[PDB]
Amino acid sequence: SITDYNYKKPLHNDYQILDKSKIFGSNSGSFVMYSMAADAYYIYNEKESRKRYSPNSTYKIYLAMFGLDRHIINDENSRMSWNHKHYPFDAWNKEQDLNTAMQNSVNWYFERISDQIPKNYTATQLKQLNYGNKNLGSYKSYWMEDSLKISNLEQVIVFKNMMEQNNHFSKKAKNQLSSSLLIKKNEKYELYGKTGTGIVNGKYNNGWFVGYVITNHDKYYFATHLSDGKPSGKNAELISEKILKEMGVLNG
Ligand SMILES: OCc1cn(Cc2ccc(C(F)(F)F)cc2C(F)(F)F)c(=S)[nH]1
Repeated sequence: SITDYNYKKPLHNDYQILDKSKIFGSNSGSFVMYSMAADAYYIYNEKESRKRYSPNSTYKIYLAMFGLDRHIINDENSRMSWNHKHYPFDAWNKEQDLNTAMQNSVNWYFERISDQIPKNYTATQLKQLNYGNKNLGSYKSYWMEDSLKISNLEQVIVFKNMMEQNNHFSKKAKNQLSSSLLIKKNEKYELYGKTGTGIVNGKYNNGWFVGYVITNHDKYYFATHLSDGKPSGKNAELISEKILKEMGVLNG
């Protein structure tokens, strides 16, 4: 488990190193993007980009996909009733479907899905997907500052391969996942994605924003990871949006 903290595997792809240190400011981390048309990677801070961290709520993407694949939820019914437990956000204190649960990052919805997934299925999936260290640990909220870790570079590779390769996941599941992840749509683009935020002893420790953008001309998968400064998911999102705008990926 010595180089289970690091993704070592070489890129046999065209890649361009970027300098986005200005946009990151006093935050430390990395940015990775992949263009379907160029079949190429663009990386800021390749060293940080290969260090593995807890995915936090970004892993809800995969819990959603597994739920759909095992028919725990589906396109007829993805609704789950509140357990009449008071959370500090009223968006959580009610019935959810996949869309509301993903949009509002409702932990209990995804936990209930995880509870119905046999560990052996999860281990098969993480292996086939090449998901980070594939370490399920205790198999209790293992994605939330626990045993499972994944690098920024791997977040892009694994998500792009899951969505874009012909694998055992159905088109219909990918479409429903996609719908739950949609954040912004205008005449120029559709922006999909999911934040994650780790907190350790009341401080932000681990910030993510993982997603993809469809334009008229291309499709880009991307992820920002923050390891220091104000490393929150919201900050990772803002930084992501700045970088994509600058690169011409977002207009309007
Ligand atoms: O890993 C934890 C984590 C979850 N999120 C998203 C999150 C968390 C809480 C709420 C809400 F409770 F306020 F609703 C909404 C969302 C979001 F809408 F952004 F998805 C981030 S950022 N980090």
